[PDB]
Amino acid sequence: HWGYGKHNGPEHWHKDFPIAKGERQSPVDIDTHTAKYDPSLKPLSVSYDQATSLRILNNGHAFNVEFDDSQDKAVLKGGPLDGTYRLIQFHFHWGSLDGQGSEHTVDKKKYAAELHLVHWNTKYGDFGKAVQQPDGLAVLGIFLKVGSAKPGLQKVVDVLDSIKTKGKSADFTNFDPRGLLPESLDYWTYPGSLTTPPLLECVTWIVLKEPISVSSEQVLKFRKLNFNGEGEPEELMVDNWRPAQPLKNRQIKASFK
Ligand SMILES: CC(=O)Nc1nnc(S(N)(=O)=O)s1
Ligand SMILES: [Zn+2]
Repeated sequence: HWGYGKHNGPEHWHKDFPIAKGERQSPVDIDTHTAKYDPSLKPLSVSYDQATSLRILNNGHAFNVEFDDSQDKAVLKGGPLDGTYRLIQFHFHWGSLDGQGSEHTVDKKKYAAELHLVHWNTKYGDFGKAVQQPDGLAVLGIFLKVGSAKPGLQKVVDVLDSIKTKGKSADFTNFDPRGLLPESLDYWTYPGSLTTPPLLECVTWIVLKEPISVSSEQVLKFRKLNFNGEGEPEELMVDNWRPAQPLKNRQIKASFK
């Protein structure tokens, strides 16, 4: 019964998922002055030309856009990664106000939302096996700030009305995720976890330095979604973000000076 409420929120998760108090939990605050520039880090290789989106679903916590990951169609390579990682889904995290919504923070600064592009290491055969490994997933995090509209995001925004409640899904084909990327691919990277239960510590996080801009109207439509299922009391899907966790024995590395 976990969620983002006062009676089932992040502060409570540890009761069902003890790893919540683990050594490599996410998200975290990225202190730009203590981050270490690593010249050995290679540029990111994002190959989304052949991406095949299939649907969009409201899972009661966020909305996910799912892709066909039965072959190497949309993959992430390079950067701090060893091997090929396939894109399986993307989702966002957002707030009830423009001043909050992101999971990671930069020098304590919070963004309006955060986009997560989830990929799994193909050496493990399937997603379920990948999450059990320390190098099983790679999540690309992109911050969203409110300003000018993002044309490439409008297609997602327009279909939200069709998946307002938990459990609803809609066909969502031919969506090109390349339209959601910023101009630069400079990033920070650190070993972490999933930010929602089971909170497994199987993620190599890659957080882009350059945020993308979205309009107030676009983010407002995110806030119209529901955590609840149809026929149940309406609870607006807002503030579905986990606060920063202690860095502990970890070092954040930057690909840029
Ligand atoms: C099936 C799946 O993708 N689960 C995830 N759980 N948490 C994720 S996150 N918030 O770290 O990107 S992805
Ligand atoms: Zn996420």
